[PDB]
Amino acid sequence: GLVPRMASMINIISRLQEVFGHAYPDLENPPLLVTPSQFGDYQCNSAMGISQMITKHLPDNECIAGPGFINVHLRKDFVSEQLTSLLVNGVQLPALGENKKVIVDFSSPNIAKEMHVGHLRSTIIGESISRLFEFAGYDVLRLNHVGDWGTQFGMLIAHLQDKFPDYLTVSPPIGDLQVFYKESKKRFDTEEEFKKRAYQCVVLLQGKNPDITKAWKLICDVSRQELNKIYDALDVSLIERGESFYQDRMNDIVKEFEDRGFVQVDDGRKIVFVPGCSIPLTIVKSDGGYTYDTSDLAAIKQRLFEEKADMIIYVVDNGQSVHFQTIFAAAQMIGWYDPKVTRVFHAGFGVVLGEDKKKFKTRSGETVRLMDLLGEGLKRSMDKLKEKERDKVLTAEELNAAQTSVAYGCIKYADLSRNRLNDYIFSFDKMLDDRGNTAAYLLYAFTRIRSIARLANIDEEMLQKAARETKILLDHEKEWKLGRCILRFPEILQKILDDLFLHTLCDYIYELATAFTEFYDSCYCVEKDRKILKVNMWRMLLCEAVAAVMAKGFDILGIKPVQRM
Repeated sequence: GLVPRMASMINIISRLQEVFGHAYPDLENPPLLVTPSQFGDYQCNSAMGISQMITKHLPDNECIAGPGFINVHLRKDFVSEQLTSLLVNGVQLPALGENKKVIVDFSSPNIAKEMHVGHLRSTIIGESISRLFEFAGYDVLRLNHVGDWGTQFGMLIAHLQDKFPDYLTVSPPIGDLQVFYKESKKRFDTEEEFKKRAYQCVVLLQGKNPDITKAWKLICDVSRQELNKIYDALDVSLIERGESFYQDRMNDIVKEFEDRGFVQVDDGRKIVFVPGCSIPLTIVKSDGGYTYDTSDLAAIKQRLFEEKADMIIYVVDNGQSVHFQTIFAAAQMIGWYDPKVTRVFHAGFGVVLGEDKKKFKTRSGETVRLMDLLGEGLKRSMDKLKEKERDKVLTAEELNAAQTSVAYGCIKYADLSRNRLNDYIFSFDKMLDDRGNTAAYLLYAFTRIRSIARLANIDEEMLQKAARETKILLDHEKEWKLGRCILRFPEILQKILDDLFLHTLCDYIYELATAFTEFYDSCYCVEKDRKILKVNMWRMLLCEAVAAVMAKGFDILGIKPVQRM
């Protein structure tokens, strides 16, 4: 019968913002600046604000210099209890006022076209943002807006009809879709009569023609197949919803702009100018055919009205910033959404680079095939393990557990740890390094923090009992630093909800890992006879709660921490 008012953490900054919130009277909205103090534990800075436009109104709560800094020290009664509440109840954020729906649109690869590294950024940023929003209690619809209705399907469907003539009955052992697309593209660039066929195959395909459609499905089935491998590997779940899903919807989209008089004719192109935007939406071109603008219009309508989303997040490359801004402007123009009522956001991200700070390419400058890139990430992860753990760690503990946890772990972390807007240097070396701010490090770091109570005959059940019984003592400085850090988690995950900048959680997890090594350096794991005299339970419990939070952090970034390495 649980109630909103909690067995879940407390965003301390949110609290202090309430405390000073009531603090002087009669104004319009004043600053409520509460920040961590790297001094005290937090500082307040409204002393610089409201001048112009002596905290005597300071109320009482159970949690409670220079130019205008109100250095704030947290009550140690309050902080210790919490760390316990985190252990008694596990790591959990306050849930919401509601179960608002959040749609994250990401990855969105084009079928028969090669999955490229920019898609990879997207999958990575997209998976993590969803998990943040999920862990924050939102209803998260992960949609994969797959490219599956382009003109390129024409040459493909025509080619399939040829090569596997009995495709409707049995067939087809298409095998590799890229080899196929490649063969089709050439017959298309050579055979003039085939080229004519291809275009008719799209006309027939848009025309909801029976036999042709099935031939399309089959081709989409070979790539749906090929992608699942990439999505398996990267641990990403996606409700598929490609550009075909809006075929019938796109028709009522052009009518709708027409009837409210937003469409204009030029070269037979139906186009929509949206005041303020530098470019126009082209919704139907001269040759009666639809464009991205048309499907993007239909989709955002489908997400806002049918899906009834409370927030839409487009994780798309920074190059399409003007494109989606204009789609977003159109949508307000026609009254599909009030932007004060519904968040429609473009989580944009920079382009991937090589180490030469030039665009990220290959051997000759070709397309980097993700499936190879992952494969390399795994090998190097393997080759890195052969010194010398291959035998120290066992069958499955290694076969994947450390290998995949590190490969896939680093790829995601090397991206996410940087501000997504900036361009991104892809460095196997730099990311796999065992030192400093990497996953190789933090995954290993996590092992140690759990190599403590394991190497002390302290089972989980005791710790479980110990949590609700032991009072977690917090008097040394270094345990105080570590403790105030641990409880910063909610104020971190809260900010990312507002601005989607995951590089801050990464900072925190590094800031927490390091804040831990300051604690084991030193507060004594167990006291020994110069045999064992005493079991520091609170210092054992301190290693948990660090590892708890570090573990939830890992999970949001979409990193799978392993137990041994």
